[PDB]
Amino acid sequence: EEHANMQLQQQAVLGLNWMQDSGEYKALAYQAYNAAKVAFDHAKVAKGKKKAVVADLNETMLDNSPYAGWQVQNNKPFDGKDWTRWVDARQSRAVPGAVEFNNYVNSHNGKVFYVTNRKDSTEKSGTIDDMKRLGFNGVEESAFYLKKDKSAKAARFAEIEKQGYEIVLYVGDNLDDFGNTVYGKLNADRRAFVDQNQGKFGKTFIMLPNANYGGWEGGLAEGYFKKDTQGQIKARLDAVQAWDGKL
Amino acid sequence: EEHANMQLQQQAVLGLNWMQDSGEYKALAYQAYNAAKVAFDHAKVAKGKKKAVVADLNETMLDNSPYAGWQVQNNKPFDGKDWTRWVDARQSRAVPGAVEFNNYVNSHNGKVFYVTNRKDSTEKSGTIDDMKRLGFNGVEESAFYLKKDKSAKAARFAEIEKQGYEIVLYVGDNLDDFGNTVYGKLNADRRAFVDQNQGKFGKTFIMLPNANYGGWEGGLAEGYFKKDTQGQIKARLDAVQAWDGKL
Ligand SMILES: NC(=O)c1ccc[n+]([C@@H]2O[C@H](COP(=O)(O)O)[C@@H](O)[C@H]2O)c1
Ligand SMILES: NC(=O)c1ccc[n+]([C@@H]2O[C@H](COP(=O)(O)O)[C@@H](O)[C@H]2O)c1
Ligand SMILES: [Mg+2]
Ligand SMILES: [Mg+2]
Repeated sequence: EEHANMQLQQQAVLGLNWMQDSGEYKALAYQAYNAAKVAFDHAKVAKGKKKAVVADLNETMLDNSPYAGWQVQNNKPFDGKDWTRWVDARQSRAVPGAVEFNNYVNSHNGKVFYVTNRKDSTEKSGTIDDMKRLGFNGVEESAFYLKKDKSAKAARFAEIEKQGYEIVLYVGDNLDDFGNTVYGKLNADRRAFVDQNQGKFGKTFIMLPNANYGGWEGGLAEGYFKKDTQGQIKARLDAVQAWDGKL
Repeated sequence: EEHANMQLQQQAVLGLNWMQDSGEYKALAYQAYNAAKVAFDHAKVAKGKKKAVVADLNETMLDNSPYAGWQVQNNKPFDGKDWTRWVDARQSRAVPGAVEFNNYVNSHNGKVFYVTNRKDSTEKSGTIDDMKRLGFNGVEESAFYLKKDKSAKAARFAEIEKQGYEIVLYVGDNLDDFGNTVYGKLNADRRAFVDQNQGKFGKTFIMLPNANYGGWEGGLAEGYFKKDTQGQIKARLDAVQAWDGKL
């Protein structure tokens, strides 16, 4: 139903306005990357290891907000086929502070590896072209660990370690950018993971804000991503914690 | 129109789900307060000054998300009269990491002052009661600078300085928690302020995420807060930056 598709995407509007328009969002991005630089400079690795930083791409280093804007304007639920066209459009922007941090790491005895669920086979060329244009250094193909068979990222982190790197910090907008332990899990388990790692945030796990999509959306309900549009609307509304209006 | 009121509040849903349910939101809160502790510990003040931290309350130290949930469920645009009832309901929660940071500052030769637009005359008793219950130390009345005549906060910061304090850092979810220079201004000017202070974020200006309301909402359009519901809906939608769907 077109009506349900409209309601689902209207529910994204305020979060999108905040990400696209607010100074507050930019300030959070700068805060994250300022903290990331401090952590990188402090990091020491085991003898014989090279220093790596793992960075997510979408909503961490690359800004895809115009795709979300297109969803709102056209009442379109997320579809990977539309996403591939967006990537091919080569209109990605950079998250504030990301290019400077990336280039600083790469010029100060580290290497940033991009562990991202952009698709290796169909989305790599647009990604590399956009990153070059946006000013990122170190965007040769071997820096990239784009999605092949698995969306969970831990196996790619392990590949990087096998190449003689010690990962000193991770940057992401999704908890699944830090490992697999809450991949596919509901939000209660995801909050618990965060509580169990409270001291790492702003140190070895660097967070960027994303109020539009991610593992937290799936985390709203069992089987969320397999529900129809009406079901997803209901899942979102049922997750709302509301004051009853009484004293 | 009830239909417009419904659409306006539906636009808050995803941002609210993210703030209420996600582990990612909690991680951002911990990141902010972890960075805040580092900044506080590093801070030095002028001879003869006492160390102060200025903290915002709403969506910085206190979590009012159930009020937003009530808005969604009842199709209610923001109204200060409903807000006062919410405050009186004494159901505020604490933002993750806030109580620990607050109490650490207060036990380590600093003082947190609460500079907040909760209303001094009608909202103070619920605020103090909730903060005591939530575990905050230092919530005697003299720690509070609640709103009296002006929503802009700089004059209250100056009052604190006049009492012999040097403010070593500010914590907030709204850029207006850092001074008056973009108070009442549109988002372009607010983003410019952030760019002009890029290095301060995560150091002396500590940001918490708020994808639900604030100065950035008013910043969407000239005279936004005086528009009717239809006008606010249009302002939000007109602010959206959308991909045109082409390559
Ligand atoms: N609304 C959504 O669910 C939504 C929006 C944008 C991208 N995506 C997908 O999530 C992936 C995230 O990639 P990263 O791992 O680089 O953040 C994208 O490549 C895309 O496949 C999903
Ligand atoms: N949707 C809205 O505009 C909205 C929501 C919650 C609180 N408020 C107001 O904004 C103020 C913010 O207070 P702080 O300065 O402690 O963040 C509240 O006390 C209230 O007056 C506005
Ligand atoms: Mg991402
Ligand atoms: Mg606030």
